[PDB]
Amino acid sequence: PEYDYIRDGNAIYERSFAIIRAEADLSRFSEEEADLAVRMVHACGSVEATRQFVFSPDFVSSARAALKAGAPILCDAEMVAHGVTRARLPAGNEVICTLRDPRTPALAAEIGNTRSAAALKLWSERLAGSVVAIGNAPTALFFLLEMLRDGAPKPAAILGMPVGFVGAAESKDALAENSYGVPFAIVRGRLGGSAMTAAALNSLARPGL
Amino acid sequence: PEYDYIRDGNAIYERSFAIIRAEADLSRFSEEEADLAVRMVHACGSVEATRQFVFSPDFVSSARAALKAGAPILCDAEMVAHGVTRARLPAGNEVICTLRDPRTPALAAEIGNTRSAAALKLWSERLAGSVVAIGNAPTALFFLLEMLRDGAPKPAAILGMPVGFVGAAESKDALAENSYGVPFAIVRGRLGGSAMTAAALNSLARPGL
Ligand SMILES: C/C1=C2/N[C@@](C)([C@@H]3N=C(/C(C)=C4N=C(/C=C5N=C1[C@@](C)(CC(=O)O)[C@@H]\5CCC(=O)O)C(C)(C)[C@H]\4CCC(=O)O)[C@](C)(CCC(=O)O)[C@H]3CC(=O)O)[C@@](C)(CC(=O)O)[C@@H]2CCC(=O)O
Ligand SMILES: C/C1=C2/N[C@@](C)([C@@H]3N=C(/C(C)=C4N=C(/C=C5N=C1[C@@](C)(CC(=O)O)[C@@H]\5CCC(=O)O)C(C)(C)[C@H]\4CCC(=O)O)[C@](C)(CCC(=O)O)[C@H]3CC(=O)O)[C@@](C)(CC(=O)O)[C@@H]2CCC(=O)O
Repeated sequence: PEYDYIRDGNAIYERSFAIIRAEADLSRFSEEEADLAVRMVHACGSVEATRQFVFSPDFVSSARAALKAGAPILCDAEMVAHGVTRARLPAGNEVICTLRDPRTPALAAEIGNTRSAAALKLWSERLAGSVVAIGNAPTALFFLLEMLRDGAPKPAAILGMPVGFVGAAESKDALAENSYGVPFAIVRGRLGGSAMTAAALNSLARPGL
Repeated sequence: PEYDYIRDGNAIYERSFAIIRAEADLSRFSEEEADLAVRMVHACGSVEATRQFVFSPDFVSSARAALKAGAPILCDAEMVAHGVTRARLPAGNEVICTLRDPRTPALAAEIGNTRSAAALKLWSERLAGSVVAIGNAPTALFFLLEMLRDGAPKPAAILGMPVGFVGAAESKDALAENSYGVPFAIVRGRLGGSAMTAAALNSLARPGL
């Protein structure tokens, strides 16, 4: 056979974002949130995810604000962390994920949680005005919420986009319910994911393409 | 507030796979393919993806066959590669991805393709009975198909699960149309993804949990 497919990524990129814009309904989204929406949709191939996207009044502004002023991303997974295209970061923003950190399994044990959650303890001195990215683990999100309630230092924003069938749904609305003084963004419901999260990060740290 | 969420991953894992089995329709799937289906669904939070899953008669058998006999996974992305839980691999199967390889951008240039595709050239001496994993890039899939047509050495199987709005759809059915003598597995349509792919890999390299 003779394959007549496109071999130019930017071309691909151009017609990809194009097809999407042409299909996803992005009306209620802020000219800036939209960007977020479309790559998110891009990364997942689902034009409907948009249905669940939810950004606190100033989420984009304040995170894009911070991700621009240097603020570190704190990924709950590594898929997410490896979805962030360094080449697109405003100011070499750190993509941190202590999931596979040597002391997380033990923090999980003594405190009684999950690696993804205990991991947040290693975040202890990096919450300060940062952009949290949890696109894989709701316990992490719930744990992050307790910290805050118990006198913790509010991050710059909170990407509550973990994906799941157990706990993700609640963790996320809980973020929305009482986010202890910080903006958020979540994909309410079961949907979420490293791709969408990273995609969202990618959108934030640099609009368009 | 007082959060009453579950902090035990295996518990989470137990009720996650449980909720799914309880919701996804897995009838036409092979008792073994099913496993694949459910984690895939797990990784994405979409019970419907199953609708698009498609495995060539012997895909599972021959890849699980190979992934068991040592056969290397050749990831087209790094998200996918970082979704493979080493802890679950049959025999330390290599998770290879030459996307971020120093010579790919140049292979893309001289031959006129995309990194993800030219990258496959670095696969040249690893196609031999291997399990290809393309959960991010259809040009890679199309390119892989040309190689085969032009006298290339058939991989052990082919995970045609790239996700996309341009080319992914065709690349995938093309895999199905003429896969040059090798089994496949694709998520027909736009859906696919590193998670689902990796999830699928994870399922293959070790059933259940
Ligand atoms: C960043 C990125 C890249 N994608 C590449 C691989 C690019 N993708 C592709 C595709 C078809 C695609 N991509 C995707 C997603 C993401 N892709 C992304 C993400 C994070 C974008 C977002 O949503 O924010 C998202 C996955 C979120 C995460 O996993 O967390 C889709 C799955 C949606 C897919 C679909 C396109 C379509 O068919 O419409 C390309 C065009 C080729 C494959 C093919 O044609 O089949 C490739 C570049 C090249 O090879 O020249 C990459 C190296 C591109 C670049 O040069 O800028 C860059 C990583 C740079 C680096 O290593 O730092
Ligand atoms: C492998 C894996 C892990 N997931 C962990 C992080 C585990 N997940 C979780 C979740 C809530 C989840 N997970 C997911 C997916 C995958 N998860 C996977 C994948 C690849 C499974 C598959 O589909 O094949 C898939 C993502 C495919 C890819 O990205 O390519 C979902 C997104 C579906 C999510 C949903 C669960 C639910 O709510 O129903 C756990 C339970 C905690 C977070 C929370 O409760 O909020 C965590 C372990 C722990 O902390 O004890 C991990 C370390 C688990 C382990 O110990 O075995 C292991 C990686 C080991 C390693 O580092 O090698």
